[PDB]
Amino acid sequence: NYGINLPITGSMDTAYANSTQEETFLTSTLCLYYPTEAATEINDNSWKDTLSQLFLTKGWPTGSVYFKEYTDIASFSVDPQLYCDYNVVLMKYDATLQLDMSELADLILNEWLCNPMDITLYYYQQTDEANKWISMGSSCTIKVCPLNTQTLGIGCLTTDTATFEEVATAEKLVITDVVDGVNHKLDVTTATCTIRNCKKLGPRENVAVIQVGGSDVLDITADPTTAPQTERMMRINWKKWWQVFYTVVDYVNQIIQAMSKRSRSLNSAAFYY
Amino acid sequence: PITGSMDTAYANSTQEETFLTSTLCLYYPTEAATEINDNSWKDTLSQLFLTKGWPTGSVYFKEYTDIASFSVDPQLYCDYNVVLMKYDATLQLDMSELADLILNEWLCNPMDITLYYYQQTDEANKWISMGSSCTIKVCPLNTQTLGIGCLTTDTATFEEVATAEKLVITDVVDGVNHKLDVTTATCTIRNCKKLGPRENVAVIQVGGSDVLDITADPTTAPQTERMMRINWKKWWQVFYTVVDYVNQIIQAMSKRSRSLNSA
Amino acid sequence: NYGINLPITGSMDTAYANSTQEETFLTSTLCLYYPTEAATEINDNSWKDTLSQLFLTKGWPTGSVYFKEYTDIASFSVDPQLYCDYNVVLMKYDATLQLDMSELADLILNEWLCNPMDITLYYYQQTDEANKWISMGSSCTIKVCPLNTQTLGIGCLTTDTATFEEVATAEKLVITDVVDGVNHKLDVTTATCTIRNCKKLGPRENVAVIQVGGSDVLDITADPTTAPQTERMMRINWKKWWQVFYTVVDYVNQIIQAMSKRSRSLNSAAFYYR
Amino acid sequence: KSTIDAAKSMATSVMKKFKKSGLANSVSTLTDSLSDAASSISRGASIRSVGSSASAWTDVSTQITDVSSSVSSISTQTSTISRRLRLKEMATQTEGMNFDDISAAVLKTKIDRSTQISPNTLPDIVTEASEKFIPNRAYRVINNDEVFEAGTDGRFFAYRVETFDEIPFDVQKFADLVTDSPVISAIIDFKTLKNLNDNYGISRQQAFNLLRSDPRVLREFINQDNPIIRNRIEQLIMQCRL
Amino acid sequence: EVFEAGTDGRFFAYRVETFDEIPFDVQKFADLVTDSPVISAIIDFKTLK
Amino acid sequence: MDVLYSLSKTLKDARDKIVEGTLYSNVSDLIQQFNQMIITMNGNEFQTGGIGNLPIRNWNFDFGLLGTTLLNLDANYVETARNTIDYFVDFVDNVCMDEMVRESQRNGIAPQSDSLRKLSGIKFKRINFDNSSEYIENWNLQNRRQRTGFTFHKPNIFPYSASFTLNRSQPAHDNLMGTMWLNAGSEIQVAGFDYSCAINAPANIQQFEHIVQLRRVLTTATITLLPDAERFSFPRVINSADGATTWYFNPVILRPNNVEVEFLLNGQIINTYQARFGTIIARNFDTIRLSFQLMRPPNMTPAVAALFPNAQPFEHHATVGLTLRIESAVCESVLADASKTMLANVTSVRQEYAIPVGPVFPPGMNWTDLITNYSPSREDNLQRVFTVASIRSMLVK
Amino acid sequence: NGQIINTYQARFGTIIARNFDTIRLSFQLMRPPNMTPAVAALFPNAQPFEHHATVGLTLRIESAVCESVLADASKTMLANVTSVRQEYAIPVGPVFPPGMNWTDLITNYSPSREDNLQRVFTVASIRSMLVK
Amino acid sequence: NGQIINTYQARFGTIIARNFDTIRLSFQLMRPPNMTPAVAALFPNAQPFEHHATVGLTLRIESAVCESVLADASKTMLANVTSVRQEYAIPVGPVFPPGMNWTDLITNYSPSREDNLQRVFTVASIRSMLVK
Ligand SMILES: [Zn+2]
Repeated sequence: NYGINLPITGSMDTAYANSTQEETFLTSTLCLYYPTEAATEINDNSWKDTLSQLFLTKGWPTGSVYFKEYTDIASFSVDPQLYCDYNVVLMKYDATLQLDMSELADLILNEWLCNPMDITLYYYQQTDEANKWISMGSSCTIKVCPLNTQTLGIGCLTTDTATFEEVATAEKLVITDVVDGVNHKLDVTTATCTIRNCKKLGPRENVAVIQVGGSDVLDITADPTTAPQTERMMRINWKKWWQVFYTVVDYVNQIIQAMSKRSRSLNSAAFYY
Repeated sequence: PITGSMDTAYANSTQEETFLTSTLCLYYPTEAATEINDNSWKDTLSQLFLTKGWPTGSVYFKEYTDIASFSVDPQLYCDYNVVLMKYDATLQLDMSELADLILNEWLCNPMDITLYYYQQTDEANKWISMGSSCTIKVCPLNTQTLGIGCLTTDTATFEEVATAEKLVITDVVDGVNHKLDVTTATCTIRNCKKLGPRENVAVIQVGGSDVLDITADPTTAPQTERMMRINWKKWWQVFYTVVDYVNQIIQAMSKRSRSLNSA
Repeated sequence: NYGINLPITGSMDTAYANSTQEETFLTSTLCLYYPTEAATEINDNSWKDTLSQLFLTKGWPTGSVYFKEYTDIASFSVDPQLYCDYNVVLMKYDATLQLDMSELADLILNEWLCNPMDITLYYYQQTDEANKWISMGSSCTIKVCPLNTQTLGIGCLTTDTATFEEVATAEKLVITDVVDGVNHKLDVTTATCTIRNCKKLGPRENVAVIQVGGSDVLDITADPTTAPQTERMMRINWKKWWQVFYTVVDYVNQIIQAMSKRSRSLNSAAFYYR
Repeated sequence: KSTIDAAKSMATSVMKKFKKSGLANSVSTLTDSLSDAASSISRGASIRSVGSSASAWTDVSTQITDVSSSVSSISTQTSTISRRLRLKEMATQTEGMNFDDISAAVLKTKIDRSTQISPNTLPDIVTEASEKFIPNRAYRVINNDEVFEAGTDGRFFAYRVETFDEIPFDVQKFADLVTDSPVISAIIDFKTLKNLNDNYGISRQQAFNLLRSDPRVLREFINQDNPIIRNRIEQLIMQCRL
Repeated sequence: EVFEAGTDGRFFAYRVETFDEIPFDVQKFADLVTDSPVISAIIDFKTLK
Repeated sequence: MDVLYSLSKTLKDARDKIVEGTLYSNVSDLIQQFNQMIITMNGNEFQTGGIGNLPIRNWNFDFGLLGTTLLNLDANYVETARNTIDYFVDFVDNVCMDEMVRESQRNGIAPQSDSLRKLSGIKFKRINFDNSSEYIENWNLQNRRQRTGFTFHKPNIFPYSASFTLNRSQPAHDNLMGTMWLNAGSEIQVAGFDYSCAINAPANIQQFEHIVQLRRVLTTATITLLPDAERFSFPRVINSADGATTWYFNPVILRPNNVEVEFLLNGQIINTYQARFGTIIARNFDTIRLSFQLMRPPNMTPAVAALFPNAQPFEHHATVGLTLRIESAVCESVLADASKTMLANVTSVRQEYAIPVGPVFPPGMNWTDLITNYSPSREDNLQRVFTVASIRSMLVK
Repeated sequence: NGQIINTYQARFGTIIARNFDTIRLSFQLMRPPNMTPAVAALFPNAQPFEHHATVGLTLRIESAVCESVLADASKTMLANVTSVRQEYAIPVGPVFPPGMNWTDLITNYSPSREDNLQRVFTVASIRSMLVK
Repeated sequence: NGQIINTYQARFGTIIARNFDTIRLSFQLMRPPNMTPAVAALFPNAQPFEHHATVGLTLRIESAVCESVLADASKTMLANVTSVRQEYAIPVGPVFPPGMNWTDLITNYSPSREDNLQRVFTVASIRSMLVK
């Protein structure tokens, strides 16, 4: 870049450089994320291969596509380092894991900026509807204690964590939200967890969480007031896994077109500061 | 084409031609009627239907006992068909495949799985198979009539995409030939092109938090007027509502133009 | 307007804007990478602290400077998770590890773009003087087999890896280069290694590999024709480690000025990437 | 590239596709419709001859007239008389840049500027290009300074080889003068022409060429001037979209 | 105006009637060559004049 | 040239004041003028046409005078007169048209045609008379180098321009901020849009501005200024700036906040109006600057609040706009407007006779092209050509 | 009379039509070949079609000359004639439509209506020289 | 006015431009297809790029005619006017930029500045016939 300042021209030359799918077929990569159960049901040693030849049909050169195996929504949630240009992740609603799923969607579907937090030495504060605490790891257990303007507890003793308020009991991915503009002494189990202070924003012009199962709704809003429904949030009717993949292939471009590359220069988008 | 001149001359009414000239067919599950437990429920509701304006011999009551059998047999009998569906969470899709069939206008041809390996053409060419027990295994062919991840010779290498269903709308990667292996003994598989929708059914859904997908793709989600939902209490209540709002439900449908050669 | 569409017009207003170092002192972080031996020779429990107070002199607020300990060039060359805004890495001249060092420099000093490779299912090929295969891990052992336009070996049988050509025997960081425009069946020891397909892009407006000892080199060109010497490639004369650090501190700004803003990370981006 | 006896048996396959498509049969029809005209006997599934007398081209179309409803007389024949008049005739004898020669240009172009063209695809795609290139288009026949323009699908006019002019157009005068004389693949037609003649100023000399669809004189403008002309042309490219 | 691209060497410009050497133009040449009919000058200037 | 003028007012005031009946005394002053002409002409010979599809015609003169005798006028008197007029009419027509086609770079002001060049001759000047026709009136005053001026209804000062400028955009075009407009003729419509509804903007207000530079100064302008740009109040799918894709515009309209219109002349504010809608006067300006803002509503009912979330997706795009129309104005340079037929007359004569494109005017006398590059040469030629069209319309419409 | 006198291709702004009895406007809707997600979402491959693609044109004749009298936006002739007839309760006659209705008049602008209109417009103009 | 009046392709030396309000210079840098070692060494396949390939043009208008007065390299008009104003400490007025600054004047050469400049230049020329 170096350039944003100094506006573009709005003249309606009206020409539209035809296509766009013919540049993405040549230059981009497609990464498919699925759960173990998905592949196990397929039971072939060459399914990744067969689908790949089928992918040439839709226009993706041999070395282009891929296949990454998450075995659970919890593991996939923490060490997600989206590998390719375009990532389409397959999630088959599991009804008890809904929020696990919501927290994972909220992370992939969106653009995140994070800094590290030292729960040990400092007493901090969430700023706007976009400042959230995203923690993830083996077993994430977060207890909180709100401070009045004196560094004193409110319903707690900053001295004994037995008076803290538990807001997460051993999760694999957690986006914690506290009353904005209030300091809190935090007590995470840093041994198995890592908690970082993130500011939200830009969405993701990649993922395309495709949901298998139920009667699926997701609520990225930590609030109650809003409900956002984006194009990068699709849903498929479950029959068999082979069918799911056939559809994903038969409609790759349609799915890719709902995302759009150009937004992917980081390994993992846990933006570090 | 019609001339486009606008000068308002409202017909007034619409519902008074449909009361006189059309038939209404109500489809429900057995459990629905069993819970009602009366030998005259069909009759009582019929007199109640005169209120909403449907002459005695007008309304018919068809009993499907399951979503799977009904899905096979939707030889829709009347002008207007409003089908009552019960939220069974394990059967969801079965339900989806059945909705996809009634709510839409279909064109099919027969397929000979034995002699000719086929391919779907567009987002509208699907393979709708249905019967006792439908089990479909598929094998994609490269441009040589050779398998891709399979041997066109041993079906033990095929890819199973349906294990004993009563109604199945199969979708494969468009523009690829496939040797098909259906269990034609108990199943029938036909090649259908989709399209026109149905200006009749009105699938009324009982229970849940009913949102469900009816597209094969992931990109689209269509919500039509002929797709209504009612809050479950008791079955008698469901029917009372269906009667108390017959016209509203009928108005959300309205008589077909398909010049359908099957009739 | 974000769309990484560009225009700018250079009228010579000639407003030579002043300082530059007084924005970096306030807003940026400095991360010093050294080897264990470096710290061991210092033998103080408060060396990190003493140097930090000394860093206030050069203008870096207390919580500003961080001290990361790599214990070897091979491990350091691994995940490369450069933590701070400005990274200046101290490399002690080990003559047997030269290429290990070269491969590590090539990674920090430059801007890399990578994708994952599946050695199992797809035989690959590099495209230009900028498409390289960077693999790294516990023990990286890469054997290669060039394919003619038929998917057949050339001096090898795509079936028995005993006929492959070994191009790396158990390294911790490896940037492999093959004849451009030729497919190759690859045989890495994925158990302990990870191999990824990278395209070299921009350079790094951060590191500043400071080399201790020798007379020196470390060439990051894979070819024979070019030799690039950048500002982010400095050298110091070894005496004692305490002296090295004193100098690094006494000339922090000079060293920082030879780097600056890590352009690929700058907020102001978009279509270019972060 | 590539072509392991591909483009070869493929330049042959490209063939083995042609003789099995639009352009094919059609041309194979006109041919008969003549033989069968003179020779055997006119399959009289109703037949007219808007013009002096029977002659496949004019009449066989003058009659038939299948699959085009909702307007005026003339247009329908003109149209159906266009269908063969056009395409069919071209694969035979005419002057100046002939539509297709604008088409071929499109092909030999992209089929080079592409990247997705393996041998298997060479066939068909080429063929298909013919059947679906320049969906419509019209023609003209000059004779005594009278531009008769069969605006295929819709339209039709006439002109003075000098001043140009909306002069009576007649299914008749048309009939013959079409049947057996040289035609022209009107590159630029009226619309573009009249608009061109005014806000501009077409020497009698030029004009007389701009009709025969002369290469030069046309190339000039588009190459030199750049007004209108550069749309009537371009638009055509955009039309051979297939 | 006979414009004669004497390949290898030479190039002359006439006035189709009473022949006459006269300024030859890489320009006027340019186009008039590009898209018009050419002629395989059997006999050229030398022999002609 | 002025000569030419007379020739007509002569004929008009002739084909008008001369009829079966009236008293001599009402035309005495006229009759004279007339004869005077015939004389000066007779003997001379002319030539018109020769260009493009324009016929070449030669004319000679040898006519009798007029009976200055009679008291009243008898039918017979007229007919013997009308016969002589008709030759002059059919003449002038051909004269006008012939000089209404030729253009010239160097001296695009003076006469061109062999027909007129001969008229500017001294020996004909013996014919000038009654120059009250607004156009000639100004033709003279310009020769003497003085302050001219014409009158126009819905003038045509703005070359057609329909475009947009994205001040904040991104590939997905899901959170844009900028302006879109249509400048054409005497009207300007401009809208400022902010997909985020100024959620992160200072004071929750987004500033917009639209500047239009006239090619000629307009004085005495009566202008209608109204809030909202109806043209940009509906859903649109638009091409991206680079033409590579299309974006979606789904406007919801709010009142423009802090509206300020400035009519500037050479960078100086001559007139300024703050939020004044309706009829305003701009007395002398070469530039119009419209500044307006979108202010996020500080208080919102639920239905409104629902349109403007704190986070994307932004599905309802806040838009504010203005509409400005110049009903009438005066310009020192000739211009096309919504009432005068001059441009149409000149353009029509050239089109009818297949006149070739010349060195001065754009192909087809295209107004947008003409006003966009309204050079001194184009203006001098346009004025000459417009003045001739006006002389012609006194007799031939 | 069926002949193209003026033709303009995609030219917006001010254009001149020098002599015509018919206007023909031809235009197309071309599905956008490239669409951002927001746009793509409006145009699915299958019904229901909820956003209806629309293209249009606006044409206004600012000024023109006609060999026949007509009503326009500046002259008071039609209004004068219509007003005098209305004020004096003049009965509907055999030539003009009830109320001198313009649409009806111009729709069936017969020679008789035109001759009467011209006579009547010319008188209105004579009257307006003295009485307005 | 947007039209090419004169065009020259790679012609260096003396050329004539007979009437123009705009000059457009287009030129390219073409990477040498064949390079001796010394040249090849300046242009590596990868950064750092230490020798920066540059191509350029120089254009000088020796003489020309203008319908408006202008300053040039021979006439003393501008200098005379500027000098008289400076010597007599004439206050900045409403038309001319401070100090009769040429760049400012020609950048915004309004009709008023031109009419005043011409009047003022003509007077300077009348004066120089007697007083230099
Ligand atoms: Zn008006």
